[PDB]
Amino acid sequence: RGSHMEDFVRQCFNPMIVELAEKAMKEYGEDPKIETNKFAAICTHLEVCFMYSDGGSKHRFEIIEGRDRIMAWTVVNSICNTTGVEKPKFLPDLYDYKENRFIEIGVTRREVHIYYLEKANKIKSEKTHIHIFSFTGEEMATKADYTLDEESRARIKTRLFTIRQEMASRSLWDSFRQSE
Amino acid sequence: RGSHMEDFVRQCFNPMIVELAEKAMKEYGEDPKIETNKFAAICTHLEVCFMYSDGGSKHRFEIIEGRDRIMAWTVVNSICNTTGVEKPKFLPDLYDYKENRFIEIGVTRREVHIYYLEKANKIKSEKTHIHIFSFTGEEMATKADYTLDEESRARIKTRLFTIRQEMASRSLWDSFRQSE
Amino acid sequence: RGSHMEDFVRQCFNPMIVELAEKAMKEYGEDPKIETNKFAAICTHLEVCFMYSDGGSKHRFEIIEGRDRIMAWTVVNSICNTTGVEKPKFLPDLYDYKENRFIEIGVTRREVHIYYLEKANKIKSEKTHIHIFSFTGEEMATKADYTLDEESRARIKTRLFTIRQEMASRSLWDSFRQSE
Amino acid sequence: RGSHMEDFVRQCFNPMIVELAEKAMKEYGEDPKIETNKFAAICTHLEVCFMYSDGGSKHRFEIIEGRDRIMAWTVVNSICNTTGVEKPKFLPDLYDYKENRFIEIGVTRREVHIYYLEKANKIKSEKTHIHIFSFTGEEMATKADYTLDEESRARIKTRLFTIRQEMASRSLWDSFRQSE
Amino acid sequence: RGSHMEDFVRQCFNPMIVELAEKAMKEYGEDPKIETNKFAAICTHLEVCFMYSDGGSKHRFEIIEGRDRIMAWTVVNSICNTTGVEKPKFLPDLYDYKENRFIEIGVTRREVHIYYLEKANKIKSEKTHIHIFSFTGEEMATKADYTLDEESRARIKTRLFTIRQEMASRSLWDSFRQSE
Amino acid sequence: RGSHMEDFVRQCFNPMIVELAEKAMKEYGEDPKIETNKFAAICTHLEVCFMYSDGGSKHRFEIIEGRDRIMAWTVVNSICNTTGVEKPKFLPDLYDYKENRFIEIGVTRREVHIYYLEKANKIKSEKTHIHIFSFTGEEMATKADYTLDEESRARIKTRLFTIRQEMASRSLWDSFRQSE
Amino acid sequence: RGSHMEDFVRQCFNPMIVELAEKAMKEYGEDPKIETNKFAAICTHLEVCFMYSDGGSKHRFEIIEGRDRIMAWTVVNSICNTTGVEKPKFLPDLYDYKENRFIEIGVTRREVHIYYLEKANKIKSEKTHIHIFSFTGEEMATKADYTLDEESRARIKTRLFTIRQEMASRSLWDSFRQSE
Amino acid sequence: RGSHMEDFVRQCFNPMIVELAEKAMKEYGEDPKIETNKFAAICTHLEVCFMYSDGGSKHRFEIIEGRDRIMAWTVVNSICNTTGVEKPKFLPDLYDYKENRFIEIGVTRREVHIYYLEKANKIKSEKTHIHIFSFTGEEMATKADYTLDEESRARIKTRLFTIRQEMASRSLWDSFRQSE
Ligand SMILES: COc1cc(CCNC(=O)c2nc(-c3ccccc3C)[nH]c(=O)c2O)ccn1
Ligand SMILES: COc1cc(CCNC(=O)c2nc(-c3ccccc3C)[nH]c(=O)c2O)ccn1
Ligand SMILES: COc1cc(CCNC(=O)c2nc(-c3ccccc3C)[nH]c(=O)c2O)ccn1
Ligand SMILES: COc1cc(CCNC(=O)c2nc(-c3ccccc3C)[nH]c(=O)c2O)ccn1
Ligand SMILES: COc1cc(CCNC(=O)c2nc(-c3ccccc3C)[nH]c(=O)c2O)ccn1
Ligand SMILES: COc1cc(CCNC(=O)c2nc(-c3ccccc3C)[nH]c(=O)c2O)ccn1
Ligand SMILES: COc1cc(CCNC(=O)c2nc(-c3ccccc3C)[nH]c(=O)c2O)ccn1
Ligand SMILES: [Mn+2]
Ligand SMILES: [Mn+2]
Ligand SMILES: [Mn+2]
Ligand SMILES: [Mn+2]
Ligand SMILES: [Mn+2]
Ligand SMILES: [Mn+2]
Ligand SMILES: [Mn+2]
Ligand SMILES: [Mn+2]
Ligand SMILES: [Mn+2]
Ligand SMILES: [Mn+2]
Ligand SMILES: [Mn+2]
Ligand SMILES: [Mn+2]
Ligand SMILES: [Mn+2]
Ligand SMILES: [Mn+2]
Ligand SMILES: [Mn+2]
Ligand SMILES: [Mn+2]
Repeated sequence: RGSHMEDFVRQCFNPMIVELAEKAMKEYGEDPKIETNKFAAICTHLEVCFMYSDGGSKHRFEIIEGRDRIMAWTVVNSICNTTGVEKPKFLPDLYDYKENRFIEIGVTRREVHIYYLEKANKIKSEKTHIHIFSFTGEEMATKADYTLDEESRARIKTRLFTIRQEMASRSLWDSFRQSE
Repeated sequence: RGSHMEDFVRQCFNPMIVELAEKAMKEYGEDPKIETNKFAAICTHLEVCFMYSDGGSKHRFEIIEGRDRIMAWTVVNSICNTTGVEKPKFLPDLYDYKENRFIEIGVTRREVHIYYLEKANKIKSEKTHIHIFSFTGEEMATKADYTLDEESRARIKTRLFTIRQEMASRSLWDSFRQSE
Repeated sequence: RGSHMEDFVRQCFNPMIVELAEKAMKEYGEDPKIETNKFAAICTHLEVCFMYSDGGSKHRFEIIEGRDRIMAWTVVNSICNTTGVEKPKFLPDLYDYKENRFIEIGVTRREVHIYYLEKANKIKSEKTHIHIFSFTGEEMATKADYTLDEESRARIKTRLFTIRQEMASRSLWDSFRQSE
Repeated sequence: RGSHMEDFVRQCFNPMIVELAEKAMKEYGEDPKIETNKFAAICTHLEVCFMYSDGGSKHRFEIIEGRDRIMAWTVVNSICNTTGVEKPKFLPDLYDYKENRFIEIGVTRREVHIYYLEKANKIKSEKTHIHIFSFTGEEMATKADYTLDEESRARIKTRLFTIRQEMASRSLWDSFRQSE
Repeated sequence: RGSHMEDFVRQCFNPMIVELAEKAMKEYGEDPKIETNKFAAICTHLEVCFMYSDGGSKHRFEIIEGRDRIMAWTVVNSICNTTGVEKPKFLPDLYDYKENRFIEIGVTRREVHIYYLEKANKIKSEKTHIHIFSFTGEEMATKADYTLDEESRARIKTRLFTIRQEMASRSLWDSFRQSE
Repeated sequence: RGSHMEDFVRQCFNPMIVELAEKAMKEYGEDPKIETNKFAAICTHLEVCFMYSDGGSKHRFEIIEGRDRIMAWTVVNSICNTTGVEKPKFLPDLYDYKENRFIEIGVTRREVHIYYLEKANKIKSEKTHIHIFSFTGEEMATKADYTLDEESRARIKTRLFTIRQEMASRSLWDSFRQSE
Repeated sequence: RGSHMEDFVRQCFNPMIVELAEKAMKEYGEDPKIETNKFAAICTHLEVCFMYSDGGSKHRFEIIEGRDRIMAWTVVNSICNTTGVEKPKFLPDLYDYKENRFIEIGVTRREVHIYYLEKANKIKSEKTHIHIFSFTGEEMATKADYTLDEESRARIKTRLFTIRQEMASRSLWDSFRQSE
Repeated sequence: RGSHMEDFVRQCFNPMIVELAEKAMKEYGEDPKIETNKFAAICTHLEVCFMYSDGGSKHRFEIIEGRDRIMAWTVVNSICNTTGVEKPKFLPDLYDYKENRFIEIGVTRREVHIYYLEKANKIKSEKTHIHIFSFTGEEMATKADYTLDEESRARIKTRLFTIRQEMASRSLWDSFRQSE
């Protein structure tokens, strides 16, 4: 093809993030060269998940997102058959060994209130913790339990607003927002 | 030869783990290409020991397992002639500088209760701490003192159940369980 | 799934070869975990192509195989619009800057005579050079022009027979041969 | 040219520090080969900023100094539009996620009291924290809040006095002091 | 700013090429973020020079392009005061130790005949060899002496046409051609 | 020459430790090939100092030992002119930023009581803290303030007894002990 | 144990050479700590083989020595079933793709004439080329065909005499010579 | 001390060159901080020797310069007891396996004719080849046999004149020339 968004995504995100996002879309029958808005979203969600796991202790989180579907479900079964928690219907993003619960990370271009409403509607397993971030700097989690420290979450939202600025500077933000 | 277990072991474990396990069996007159079930067990026990030492403080543990028999006993003598603890009859796996005791790590495919019964029967030195893990997610230690934090131990059992799933997915689990 | 061939492929070939083969099959809607015979073939063809380009001078060959379909065709157009050769109907494997022709590399489990007959039947552009290798140690090229030196080609066939031996040692050769 | 200060700067500071300082001066139309005193000052200020961020927690500080003017302001806007603090008139050096304020780092060859008087006079945004260091071993911060621990600040001043000694040993300190 | 050409340049060329081009423009008071067409040209000319020096023997070429103006002239003086050749009026790109002459590399978007006419008009020192490349695949050198082997030059023009295709695929080729 | 001690020292200690010890002896007009007992002692003292600084916080210690005499004294002057402590008569080994004092590390083959008696007799500056270790597992520090945690010191003495065992295993311990 | 030869071997040879020699002896039920003379010989023979393969073209030699017995025989079968040469009775050291023959490398402490007499007596396959080196600087090969260039062989014998000097300098040469 | 020459030497030469030169002077009881002119000369002679060995084939030269006095003489004895050449009275710089002779490399600030006259007067062994270079671009060797190709020698003299220019640019050339 030849989109501005694709070149910006490769310039904005770490190369391993781009490769993992490409593998995730190709596993789900998606092309980064055509669905470039989803390409930027999957890269953003990937980085947010990794910065999230970077916060806290060393052995606190088990990273579910970023693995292939078979191995991700294998780790989920291992975590469930070990601690005793219920197997979630859909694949979560992380598992907290400190709080003993799965975490679903969300990144939205609209109000954080609407996304969780759809995220909580889909996620039937109420045990799975939900934590939403927005590109405007807002966040909200289940039971107001934000899991990480304030500084780690502040670093996440700062990065999100930086991605938003870089997108608007090259005039891809408008098409990126009205596409979720 | 040409066993499925040998190729799975090389694909499942870190290369340095495989090399250390090979050296340990060859030091005891064992061939990984024929005794592939023991090959997978020595790799599993090696990784569990290293994840165990990864938990806790930086200078907490001295790693006895993974060294050659002569150097491992040299470190054991050094630890004994320093702190003043009794020299164990058999080589332990770790030494805890925080609790001032040797640690014997066990990984079992049967009930954790039976192994320790044999492990405690062999280990005459009652000072040596014993900590057993199972592939089903169970654990138990001497005096109910589990040494590490809950998250580090939970990560160990999750990995053990993942190895069990990968083994059963390729139909090596049955021959691996009824072989201990 | 859980196939012996998949674990052998990951143990036999270089990791970057495995990743490039995975991307090539996923680009063509193929799963390495199910089509493990094709997984071993695409890895073998990939390595043969890279050893082939390793023979000769430094700037002799342009590597077409291993790139994504869009970039591979981009390099082919560049080579054609530069030297003046005709654009081949299908994607070749290499381009020889010394002989000024595209090269199609083939690896077969049957007689080398049959494959080229199908390869030359498909390849309408007679300018594209064809070079076939077999797992038994045979080779043959267009116009009896074998391009590389004898030692580089001998190293290629030696590797092919080593892959064949390792496959038969674990009893995957029979299913691999009667699958082409 | 051919100044002793330029060769000392390249020998005294880390290579990446020298490259970042060169880019900062060239961005502001300055030549390190002629303004060698400013070359040593920008390297010193750069290293002090990086040692400052090295103190404290992992996610505590966002490093503003060292980036290009456009990206530095992009991060500042991100931090402001996230936490809600006021946009400073001039570019600060760091942002504290723990104290929720921007930090302006200063390094002086005169009394620390005079510099801050000029630094606080320029910085209209009173929210921005100011922290001055001197080459004699003195320091002072806004509201007597020195942000970091005593050991991290002591390491900073020790390095500053070491740079001063190395400068005087080669007879560049006198021209470096009477040049601020 | 926010140009498509800038993100494509960072995605198309090697990172060290981009950094060297940035330093060359900033040394001459030029901004890559605004003069993005010149940004792509200086990166292209830089890579062509490095591929050119990559052809031939190990100690054949001395690379003049890519150094700062002071050090580049220092190497030119060294070469002149050693071999005895005349000092060129303007900075050349390479020096051939085999042919004992300086080389001026040119990359053009128009006919190679016009550029050399301007290049030979500017270069008063007739000893300096001139070698022009075009994005269409044409080349021509002084006295029809093309210095390198055919394969090394063919690789250069293939890369040039690949850059041209990638530019046209994202619709920057038209503005890049009508800008020389 | 050709001593067993020299080959054991190179096999027992880290290569950078050996190089730093060689530079220290050559700076004081000493040859490692002839004074091999001192070679083993300077390597042992070097490693103990580095393990000592490895204990505690990140910015706690400034490492004086291991630098050249001029730079070591330069750091000592920097520390003194910063904190305000008195300049010691002889070069110490470390500086504690937490306790604000210099540390003199000693390793002995005799009773720890005798060495400190000579160490405290030489060190006139009573502010400098003294910490002695022995190859038998004993330690003692000024004012019974052992600075580090018990685990870090236990790791130091364990290493010392391991060096003693390796020396006696090759029959260099007797000549090493009766040589201090 | 505690031998001077073992520490000298670890100090004299490259670490990977030492590891490969250890694996070769342990595969044949041999201990480097007790049979230290054989330890030095297997390291010497290993290095000579690798320097030998280092001479000549890039794809000239296939390295048989240094692999495990199963994989070494697998490569030998591949070479035989490819070129058509006869399978040797015992494992050779190299294969020459240029001369199409296996090479048996020998290193001796006695006269080169006696070793080959035993080497040629054992090696029934007359096709296998034999090339002997001595620690005194002598060499001789089958049919006076020395395979490599004079400089590569001269470098091999120079290294052999250097190992001999280092051995005699520490008084292990006498026990090493009267032990073959 | 604090000399301009010392900082220029560390900035001009590769770090390993500086370390090897420091070890050579300290082995001969010389201080780089005081004899900075000799410091620059030993670095220059070291680099010239390494560029000289870089010319030619892979196994052509054995590097004598840069080793410690004991190991350098050990290699010289090995070369003599192997090829059969006479042991030189003083340590040479290289050995040519192609021409079968030792090489003495010289770098001078005066006329190349005078140095060799002293070099040939000292070197009694007429077999040792002598090759002198100057900072003005002149060279001359024994029997007019310049050993290497013209391009490799031209690269050496170009580097020498570059070092001369950098020295004069900072006003150390005059004191460096009138000091030989
Ligand atoms: C939709 O196809 C996929 C599927 C996967 C595997 C699991 N996916 C997630 O877990 C996940 N997906 C999204 C997302 C992103 C873009 C468009 C729509 C959605 C719903 N957002 C999340 O927050 C999140 O956790 C990976 C990548 N793409
Ligand atoms: C049995 O030969 C060996 C010996 C060693 C050295 C010391 N071994 C242990 O310390 C150890 N061995 C086992 C184990 C594993 C497989 C079969 C039987 C046993 C008892 N399990 C442990 O938990 C454990 O600590 C290493 C490897 N193999
Ligand atoms: C078939 O889907 C693909 C397609 C590609 C891209 C281009 N492919 C080739 O160029 C190519 N393909 C084969 C091959 C391998 C397995 C089964 C059938 C065939 C015909 N053999 C070759 O020799 C060869 O050059 C890559 C991978 N898989
Ligand atoms: C003046 O041109 C520049 C500008 C920048 C970007 C932002 N600059 C700072 O933020 C900054 N500048 C100094 C400084 C240093 C030398 C002379 C005068 C001053 C005022 N001192 C600081 O403490 C400080 O934070 C970087 C480099 N040079
Ligand atoms: C014009 O400012 C500069 C100057 C330099 C230093 C030396 N420059 C060259 O040597 C050189 N410059 C060009 C070029 C590129 C874009 C626009 C105009 C020109 C004439 N083309 C070449 O072929 C070439 O050799 C580096 C970068 N920019
Ligand atoms: C003897 O046990 C082994 C066996 C192997 C595998 C194959 N061995 C050889 O190929 C080989 N062995 C020697 C050698 C060395 C010491 C003592 C006796 C001999 C005969 N010398 C060679 O030249 C040579 O090629 C490796 C190591 N040790
Ligand atoms: C003089 O002390 C040393 C000795 C060595 C070991 C062997 N030295 C040489 O081989 C050598 N020495 C010089 C040189 C350099 C400066 C002043 C005087 C001389 C004669 N010039 C050479 O060309 C040369 O080959 C290394 C370093 N310094
Ligand atoms: Mn997810
Ligand atoms: Mn999610
Ligand atoms: Mn054990
Ligand atoms: Mn155990
Ligand atoms: Mn193909
Ligand atoms: Mn093909
Ligand atoms: Mn600033
Ligand atoms: Mn500042
Ligand atoms: Mn130019
Ligand atoms: Mn040019
Ligand atoms: Mn000391
Ligand atoms: Mn001390
Ligand atoms: Mn052999
Ligand atoms: Mn042999
Ligand atoms: Mn010399
Ligand atoms: Mn010389």
